[PDB]
Amino acid sequence: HMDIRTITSSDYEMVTSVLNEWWGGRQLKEKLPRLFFEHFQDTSFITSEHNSMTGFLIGFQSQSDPETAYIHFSGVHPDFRKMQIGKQLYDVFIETVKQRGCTRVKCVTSPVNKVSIAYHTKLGFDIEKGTKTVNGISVFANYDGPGQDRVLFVKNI
Amino acid sequence: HMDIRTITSSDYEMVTSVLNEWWGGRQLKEKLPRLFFEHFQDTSFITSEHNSMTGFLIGFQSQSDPETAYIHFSGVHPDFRKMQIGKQLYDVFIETVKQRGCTRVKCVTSPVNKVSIAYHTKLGFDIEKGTKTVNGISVFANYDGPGQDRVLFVKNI
Repeated sequence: HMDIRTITSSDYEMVTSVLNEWWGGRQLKEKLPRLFFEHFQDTSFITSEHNSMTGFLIGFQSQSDPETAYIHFSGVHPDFRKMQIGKQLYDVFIETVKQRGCTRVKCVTSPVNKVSIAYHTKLGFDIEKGTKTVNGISVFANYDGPGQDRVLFVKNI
Repeated sequence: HMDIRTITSSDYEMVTSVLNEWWGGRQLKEKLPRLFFEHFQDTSFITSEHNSMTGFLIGFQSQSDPETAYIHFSGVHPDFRKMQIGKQLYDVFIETVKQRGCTRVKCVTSPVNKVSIAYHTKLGFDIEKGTKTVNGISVFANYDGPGQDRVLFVKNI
């Protein structure tokens, strides 16, 4: 079977462990502070099949721009199709934030992350117009610091 | 002169670069991604004198526990006393989150960060009871990951 539920503080260990197991054994720079598991639980989820986690999503509603929801981090188990599980997580997140007054969802990725650019485009996200172009995609120069250009996604919901 | 204002997305470069100077130590693990400057602006502040930043505070209202406000990061110019600039940043933050319905404020630090433990204690924060003790302070073991013990502060407002 399958189920999706909101996260709890006790899920920290389980989720952070896969950051070392789902990305081909390559250490990710970005980490996930405990604060997300404690303060943005109602808009963060874990999907599973027969009590075994298949994916997760961490997100929240913008506070200074309430009509906007933000997806910070998500991942899908290697043995599962990225689109199916990922789509389920994004769909439940979207329905949840719509009930909070959000009319659009945002997130970001690196200009060289074609996997993410493809994934978000397939899900219907547009890209915000930045200041430079990288491989034909509009980008926000040094968005996350020097040499850290970012592609900003946005989807009306 | 002097002023206190809410942060804007464009303050990202200034704050992150100055912060590095204030520390004056070896490379620190990135803890301030751009998302904080874009989505929690009404509860994040910058203090300055003669157009030069003297301090900043990044915080937000908990979403899954609305009566709780959380301070993620704050810093004060080394040439300035913490209980002067810092107290001001914390007081403006508290006044702001009380208007959002918050009745308590939380934050965290490492049990070996005596500067932070002293500062928060002086401001009136209590420490939450964790699972172990480090240097006589109650701590939450591996709160931010393996080996990342944390002291959890809390104060009613």
